[PDB]
Amino acid sequence: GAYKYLEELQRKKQSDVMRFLYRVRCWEYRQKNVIHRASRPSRPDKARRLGYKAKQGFVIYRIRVRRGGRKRPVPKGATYGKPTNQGVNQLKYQKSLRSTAEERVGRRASNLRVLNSYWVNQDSTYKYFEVILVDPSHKAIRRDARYNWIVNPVHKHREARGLTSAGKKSRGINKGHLFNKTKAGRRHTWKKHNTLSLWRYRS
Amino acid sequence: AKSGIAAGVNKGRKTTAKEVAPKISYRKGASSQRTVFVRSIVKEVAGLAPYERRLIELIRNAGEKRAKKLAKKRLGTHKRALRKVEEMTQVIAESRR
Amino acid sequence: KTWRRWNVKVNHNEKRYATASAIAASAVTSLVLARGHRVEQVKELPLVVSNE
Amino acid sequence: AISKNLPLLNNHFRKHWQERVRVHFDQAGKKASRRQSRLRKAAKIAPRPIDALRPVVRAPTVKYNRKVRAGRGFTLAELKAVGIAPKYARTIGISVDHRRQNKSQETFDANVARLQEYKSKLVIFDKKTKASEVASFEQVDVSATFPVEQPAPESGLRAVEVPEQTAYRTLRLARNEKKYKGIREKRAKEK
Amino acid sequence: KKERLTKEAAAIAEGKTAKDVSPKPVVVKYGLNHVVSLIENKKAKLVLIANDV
Amino acid sequence: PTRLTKTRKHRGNVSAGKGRIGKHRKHPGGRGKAGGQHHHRTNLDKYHPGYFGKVGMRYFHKQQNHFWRPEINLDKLWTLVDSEKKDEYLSKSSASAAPVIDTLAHGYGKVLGKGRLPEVPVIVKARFVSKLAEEKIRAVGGVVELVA
RNA sequence: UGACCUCAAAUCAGGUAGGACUACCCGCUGAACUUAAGCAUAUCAAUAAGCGGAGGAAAAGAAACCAACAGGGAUUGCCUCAGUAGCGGCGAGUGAAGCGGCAAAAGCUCAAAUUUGAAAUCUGGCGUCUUUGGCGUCCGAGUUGUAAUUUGAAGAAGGUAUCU
RNA sequence: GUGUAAAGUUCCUUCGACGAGUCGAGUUGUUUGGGAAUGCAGCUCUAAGUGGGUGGUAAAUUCCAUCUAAAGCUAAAUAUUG
Ligand SMILES: CC[C@H]1CN2CCc3cc(OC)c(OC)cc3[C@@H]2C[C@@H]1C[C@H]1NCCc2cc(O)c(OC)cc21
Ligand SMILES: [NH3+]CCC[NH2+]CCCC[NH2+]CCC[NH3+]
Ligand SMILES: [Mg+2]
Ligand SMILES: [Mg+2]
Ligand SMILES: [Mg+2]
Ligand SMILES: [Mg+2]
Ligand SMILES: [Mg+2]
Ligand SMILES: [Mg+2]
Ligand SMILES: [Mg+2]
Ligand SMILES: [Mg+2]
Ligand SMILES: [Mg+2]
Ligand SMILES: [Mg+2]
Ligand SMILES: [Mg+2]
Ligand SMILES: [Mg+2]
Ligand SMILES: [Mg+2]
Ligand SMILES: [Mg+2]
Ligand SMILES: [Mg+2]
Ligand SMILES: [Mg+2]
Ligand SMILES: [Mg+2]
Ligand SMILES: [Mg+2]
Ligand SMILES: [Mg+2]
Ligand SMILES: [Mg+2]
Ligand SMILES: [Mg+2]
Ligand SMILES: [Mg+2]
Ligand SMILES: [Mg+2]
Ligand SMILES: [Mg+2]
Ligand SMILES: [Mg+2]
Ligand SMILES: [Mg+2]
Ligand SMILES: [Mg+2]
Ligand SMILES: [Mg+2]
Ligand SMILES: [Mg+2]
Repeated sequence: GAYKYLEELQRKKQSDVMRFLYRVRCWEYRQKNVIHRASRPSRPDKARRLGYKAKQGFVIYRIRVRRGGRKRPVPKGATYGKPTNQGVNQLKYQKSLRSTAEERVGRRASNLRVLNSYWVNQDSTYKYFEVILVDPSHKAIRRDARYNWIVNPVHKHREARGLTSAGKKSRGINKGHLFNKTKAGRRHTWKKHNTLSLWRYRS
Repeated sequence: AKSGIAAGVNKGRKTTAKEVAPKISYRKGASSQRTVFVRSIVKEVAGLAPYERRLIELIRNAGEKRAKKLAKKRLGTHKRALRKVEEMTQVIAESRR
Repeated sequence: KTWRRWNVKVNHNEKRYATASAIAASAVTSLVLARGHRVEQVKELPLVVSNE
Repeated sequence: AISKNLPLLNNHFRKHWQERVRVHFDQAGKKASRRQSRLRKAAKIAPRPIDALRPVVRAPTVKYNRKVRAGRGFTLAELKAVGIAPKYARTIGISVDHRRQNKSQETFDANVARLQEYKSKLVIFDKKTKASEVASFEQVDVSATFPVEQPAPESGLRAVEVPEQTAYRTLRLARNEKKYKGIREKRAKEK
Repeated sequence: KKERLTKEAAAIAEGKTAKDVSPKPVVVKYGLNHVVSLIENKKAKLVLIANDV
Repeated sequence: PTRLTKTRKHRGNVSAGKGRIGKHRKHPGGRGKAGGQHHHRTNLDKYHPGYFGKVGMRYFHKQQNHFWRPEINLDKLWTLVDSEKKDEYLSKSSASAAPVIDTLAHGYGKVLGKGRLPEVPVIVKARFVSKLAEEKIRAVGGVVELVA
C-alpha cells in the first residue's frame, strides 16, 4: 500500500519536496494556537505505527513547544550556595520537548488518555508535535478488546508519570549494562542499594 | 571443535556439534523486492540532499579524500561515510548514461 | 530502636549437645528433686508407661 | 580519629541510613503465609502438579561449566524431537523457551530423554473421564519426581597411558601458540 | 448490496452456491492502499488522482 | 548485658573514666580517617604502610569468574578417591587399573605439587597442573590427563 | 440548487476532568547545615523542602539482554557477589554488575499485506426484548483505511499424507 | 451445539513487508562505579538494509559472538510511620 511509500518519503527530510512541505506546514502551525486540535494526522503512517486508528475516540492535538535549554529560574541568577551550583545558563531539562508536548496536551484534554506522540516539524523557536489521545469513556474504545487496557485507572496521566515511549526513554527504562542505574527505576534502585536489611538471626 | 584443553587457541571442552536451525530474527538486515522497489521510486520522487550533491561534486572533481572527510563530518562515522561515498559513486555511474 | 538484636544464634550441634545433656539429666533422681518435682513416690527414673 | 594497630574500616553510614532500615520481623509470618499460598494453589488444581517440567542446562562461565541445573524451558527443537507443539506443551505442564537453542548434542539428548520420561508418566483426562479415575491419582511434585541430576564424575580403574609430551609442556605450548599466533601469521604473510 | 444478499440467501435456500446467481462485478476500485497495490501488480488500466489531497 | 559493663561501676565518680583534664569531647582529631597525611601520619606510617598512592594498572569490568581456579595439592589429592575404596585402590592399583581422580568434578582448577603421593599409580584429570606436580605424579607411575 | 475541507455556535444528546488522603509508588525540581579536623572539586545527596501523577500495590517485564561457557534465557525480590571491579583534592570518602542458591513464575499485542467476487468494521438515534446486554432499522464514522489474516519464537501464498 | 467450521500437526517450492529529525556522530550541562566520556537532556549534523545495536581504553583494517531499537499489554513473588 501507500504507507510504505509514506514511510520511505518522510525519511528524505532534506529533499526539495519534503523541505517545501515542511516550510509551508511550519508557517501554518506557527500561525495557529500553541495547542490546537488536528482534524486528522498530518502523518497517517506514523500515527498508525504509534497505535492510532481512524475510529471514533481517537483524537489528535498539535502542540508547539519552545526550544532550547532550561534557564535556572532564580532571581537575578543568584543561587545562594556553593560554586558547583552557580550555573544558570547551559542547564538542560531532563525531559524531552516531546514529553513536555505530551504533558501539556494531556493537561488540556484531561478527559483523554495520552497514547503516544510524534515529531512533525521544527524551526529555531519551536518544535511541533502531534499527540495521539484516546477517549476512555467512548464505547468504541471500551468495547475494543485491543484498547480496553487504557480504560483501567493505572493509566491515568501515564504521560505525567513517564509511561509513554518518550517518558520511558527519558527515564532510562531499557535492558542491559548501559542502564544499570535506571532499569527498574532510578530512585527505587538507589533505595534498594541504600537500605540496611537486618534479619532475625543476624548474618 | 574445541581443543579439549584449558589453554591456547580454540580452548574448551569438546562436544558433539548439532546443526542449529537459523532464527528468523537473524534475517533482519536482508533486503526484499518490496523495499528495493519502494526505495527506488522514493529516490526518484525525492531526489538528493544538499550534502549528497556536494559529495557528488567532490567525487566528480576527483576529491575522493575530501568526499570521505565530508561524508564523515556529515553522517558521523567512518563506516557510514564509506558506504555513502560508495553509494554516490554508484549514483554517478548510473548518471553517466 | 526496633533494630536492636532480639534473636540469638546458637550452633546447631551445641544446641543438640544441650538437649542430650538435659535428656540425660531427666533420669537422675537427685536432679529432678532439686528441680522441684514431687517424684518421691515414683519407684525409678526414667518413668515409662505403656502405650495405652 | 585514627588510633592503635587496627584494621581500617569502611562503614558506609554517613547518609540518613536510619530511615532505610529493613528489619525482617516478618520472616516467620511470611514463611507461614507463603506455605498457605502454596497449599491453596495446589488444592485448587489437584491432582495437576503445581510445577511445570523444566529442562536441564549447563551453567555458564568457566567457573560453573561443571555444574548442571534446571533451565527455563525446553527448546523448540527438543519439543519437535518429542513431537509436541509448544502451544500444546504449555497446556500439559511443560515449559517452553523460544530463546534457548541446542548447539551441542548432549544437552539436547538429555532434555529429549527427560521429555519422553515425562510423556510416559503423563495421563491427560477428558470429558469421558470420571471422578473415580481422577481420584485414583495423587498430586506429585514434578521437581522431585524428575530431579536435576549431576553427571557422575569418572571414577574407578582405568589403564594408565603416558604420552611422551608432559601435560605441563602441552599447556605451555598452547599458551605460546595463542600468544604469538597473530604476529607469526603477519610475519608469514609478509614473507 | 442488501438486495443482492437477499437474492443469494434465496439461492442458498434453493441449494445453489450463491456465486452463480450473482455475476462477477465490474466496478471502480478506490482506496489508496488498494489502488497502489493494483498499480504495483499491473492490474489497473486507468488511475485518476485527486489534485487536492 | 548492661549489668556487666563498666558504666555501672563508674556511677558516683565524676568523670566516668574519661578524665578531668581531657574532658571527653565530640571529635578531637577529626572524624574517620581525617588527617591521615598530617596529624595521623605517625599512626598510618607505623601500622598501615603503603596506604597512600597508586600501584599497578586498572582493570575495567573485572569478572572474577574468569579467574576461578581452586588449588589442590598432591598430599591432599587422594582425599578425592572414594573413602570406602581407598585402601583397596592403594593395594590393588597397578598400571593396568589405576584410580581416576577427576579434580574438576570435585571443584579444583589446578593441581599443585606440595607433599608426597603414595607410591601408587593414579590417573589425574585436571585443567591445569604444575610442573612438579606432574613430575611427581608420573614418578609414582601415574599420568596427568588435561581436560577443559 | 448541492457536495467537500477547515473552522465556529447552542442551557443542543450523552459523558468525562478537576478536589481530598500520605505510609508505600512513578517522575520533575532541588539545597544547605554536615564530613573533609580550614576550604572551593568532593561529601551530605542524585537527600530535605517545592511541583506533577497513580494503585492496592505501583513500577518493571517477555531481550536491539547477559555472556565468552560444554553457554544461559521476560520482569521483580531475598542470600551472595562485595565494601569487591571501579570512581575519588586517588584525600575524606564512595561503589555497582554478570555468574551461583532461592521466592514466584505466564505469556503475548500492534504497524508494515489487495476483502477487492463485494467495509465483511464501529459510536449514536428510533423501536423492541429475556437489559453490565440481544435483535431490527436509520443516520453517521470510515477507503487520507474500520474488520478478518501475521508479529520474527515466525509467518504468508500455492501443493501436500492424512490424522488429533 | 447450524463444527462440510475453527485450530494444530509432516513435507516441498516461491516468498518473507519488520517502527526516521530516529539510530548514530559532535559539542554543552548534569548525572553515574562507568574510567579518551554510564544514562538523560539541549543544540548542530544526520543514516542504512545482512543493515542496525552491543561486546566497559580512544582509532583504522579484518573477523567472530549475540540480539533485533526507535510502537504496545500483562498476574505472582516485592514495598507499605496512611
Ligand atoms: C483520629 C482518627 C481519624 C483520622 N484518620 C486519619 C486520616 C484518614 C483518612 C481517610 O481517607 C483518606 C480515612 O478514610 C476512612 C480515615 C482517616 C482516619 C479517620 C479516623 C476517624 C474514623 N476512625 C474509624 C471510625 C470512625 C467513626 C466515626 O464516627 C468518625 O467520625 C468522624 C470517624 C472514624
Ligand atoms: N550524588 C550527589 C552528588 C552529585 N555530585 C556529582 C558527582 C561528581 C563526581 N563525578 C565523578 C567524576 C567523573 N567520572
Ligand atoms: Mg533542517
Ligand atoms: Mg472524528
Ligand atoms: Mg526553555
Ligand atoms: Mg541554594
Ligand atoms: Mg508497563
Ligand atoms: Mg541480522
Ligand atoms: Mg577510661
Ligand atoms: Mg568534667
Ligand atoms: Mg582527650
Ligand atoms: Mg602541613
Ligand atoms: Mg445538553
Ligand atoms: Mg546531619
Ligand atoms: Mg569542615
Ligand atoms: Mg570542626
Ligand atoms: Mg566553616
Ligand atoms: Mg520531598
Ligand atoms: Mg483508591
Ligand atoms: Mg501483591
Ligand atoms: Mg503495572
Ligand atoms: Mg521480541
Ligand atoms: Mg534474565
Ligand atoms: Mg553517591
Ligand atoms: Mg443501532
Ligand atoms: Mg521493531
Ligand atoms: Mg560533557
Ligand atoms: Mg538535576
Ligand atoms: Mg556525559
Ligand atoms: Mg517494544
Ligand atoms: Mg497498613
